[PDB]
Amino acid sequence: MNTVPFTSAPIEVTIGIDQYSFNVKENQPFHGIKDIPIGHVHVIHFQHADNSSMRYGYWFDCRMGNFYIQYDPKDGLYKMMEERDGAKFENIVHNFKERQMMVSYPKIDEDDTWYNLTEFVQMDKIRKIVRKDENQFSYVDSSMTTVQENELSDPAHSLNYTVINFKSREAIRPGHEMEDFLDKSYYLNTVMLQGIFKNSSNYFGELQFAFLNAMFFGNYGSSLQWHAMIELICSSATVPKHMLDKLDEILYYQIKTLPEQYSDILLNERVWNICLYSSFQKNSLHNTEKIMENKYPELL
Amino acid sequence: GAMNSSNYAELFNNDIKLFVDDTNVYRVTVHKTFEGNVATKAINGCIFTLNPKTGHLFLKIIHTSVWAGQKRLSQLAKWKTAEEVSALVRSLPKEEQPKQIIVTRKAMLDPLEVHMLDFPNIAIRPTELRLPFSAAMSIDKLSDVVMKATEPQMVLFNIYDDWLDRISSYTAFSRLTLLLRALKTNEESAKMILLSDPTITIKSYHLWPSFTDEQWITIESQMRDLILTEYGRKYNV
Ligand SMILES: COC(=O)CCn1ccc(=O)[nH]c1=O
Ligand SMILES: COC(=O)CCn1ccc(=O)[nH]c1=O
Ligand SMILES: COC(=O)CCn1ccc(=O)[nH]c1=O
Repeated sequence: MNTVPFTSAPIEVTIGIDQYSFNVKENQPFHGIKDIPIGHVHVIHFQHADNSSMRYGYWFDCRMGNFYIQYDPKDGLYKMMEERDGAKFENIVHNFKERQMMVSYPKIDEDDTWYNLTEFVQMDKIRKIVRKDENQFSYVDSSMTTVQENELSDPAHSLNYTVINFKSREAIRPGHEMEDFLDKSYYLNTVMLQGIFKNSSNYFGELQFAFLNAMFFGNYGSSLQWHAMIELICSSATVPKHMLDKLDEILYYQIKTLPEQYSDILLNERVWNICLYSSFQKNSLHNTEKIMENKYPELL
Repeated sequence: GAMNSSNYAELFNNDIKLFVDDTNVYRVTVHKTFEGNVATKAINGCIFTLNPKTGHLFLKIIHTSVWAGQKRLSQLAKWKTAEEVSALVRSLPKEEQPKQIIVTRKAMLDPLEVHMLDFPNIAIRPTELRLPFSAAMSIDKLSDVVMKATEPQMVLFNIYDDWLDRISSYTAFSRLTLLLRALKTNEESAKMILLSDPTITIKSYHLWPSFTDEQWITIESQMRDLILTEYGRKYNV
């Protein structure tokens, strides 16, 4: 069980760790988060008490280094940094741990939510979507635009999600216009899965990462990407069976975890109604259709 | 964006452009079977493509053999339309190619956009005007060539005849659209109006009676008169 020590909490902030969150008061004696489960990526995120504008956070994996959070008063944000002195890290963590200045990652033992939301998410892929190679962790915030958004403006601060565009030469074979537009199986299986992602696990990993950035930061471009990746599968007549069953599980847990009060902005009516009720896969997502109908029947 | 009454003059500027109407591409008669069920029998169709500045009409004739063995024909018809329009554009040099294509039905937007991906500089636009190009098959020589076709065929006729020798495109489009609009509301009356005088001859080589200027004014008045009445006759006003 790993630890993210905090140098201090000089400004009042709501701190999130994965799906959990807690309120820290200005100058409260808060010095980090302990008992973080090894084996998964994690996200630690921030919403300042004074500026609900800009949720921001850091994706990280404690197996890849020792990470701490220090408020930077010039840039006005909680930065994550790596401790390169392993002796300093053990000493600082033990110190704070003995004084009981840390919150415990508060996971219920029965509870597989975080695993289910991050099953296919790997740090190495996150770092190719979020390009900042000198750090082992990745910063994301509410306002970052996607590479696809920039084509329709700072490239260094972009989310480099795989571009999906249903009316594009990549998606449409010459001579198969109608066939490829109404059945996107070619685009899914040959162009995206075989050509770009290599396998369905990398596809699902980007889909899950896009959802999490939409949910935790309200990142609009991430929400677009999540929906595009769902729609591409649902609009394909030919999808591997294991992929459909896994997607049903993936979406089920995403819909289960979404705040009930954010469904008006995070869920696209057209996509979901098409996917659940009109598309080729309208009968393949039983668990997702059941939870959507009982939780958000208004959307449908 | 969409084309409406506010940008009703853009049609006659110097950007080479064509309209596309697909309403007569997939045509059927509906009939009873021996068992009492209903079946359809396709008849030949056409895509009504119109250069509204010059009046050139490419009546690409859709022979019923294109539907043989196909499903979801009403959907296919829209993609067949887009395929044929794209093929038309490709046969021309770049300078001769148009700058915009306006579809009369919004359902043509996605099929045409997808077929025209190779042509990123050609704008595909819908319109809000209620345009009467479905009544093109009420023009006798156009209906005749469509119904006689035994194979796919291109029948390109300038629908303005030599009207551009005496009037502007704006007025020519107004005459053509009122002529077509009348035929759609009451084909019999409209046709009576156009031929009631035996001495005025649809010349063999033109699709319209050789009217003088004065006679066109009368004809136009009679056509606006028909549309008015039918409106009342329909709504009882
Ligand atoms: C309690 O001392 C400090 O917090 C010093 C700042 N700092 C914090 C955490 C860490 O791992 N390394 C480090 O240098
Ligand atoms: C795309 O072409 C058009 O829309 C009409 C072009 N045009 C002009 C003059 C003429 O005599 N013939 C002809 O075909
Ligand atoms: C009086 O005639 C005119 O003003 C021509 C314009 N017009 C006519 C018929 C029609 O269906 N759509 C259209 O735009």
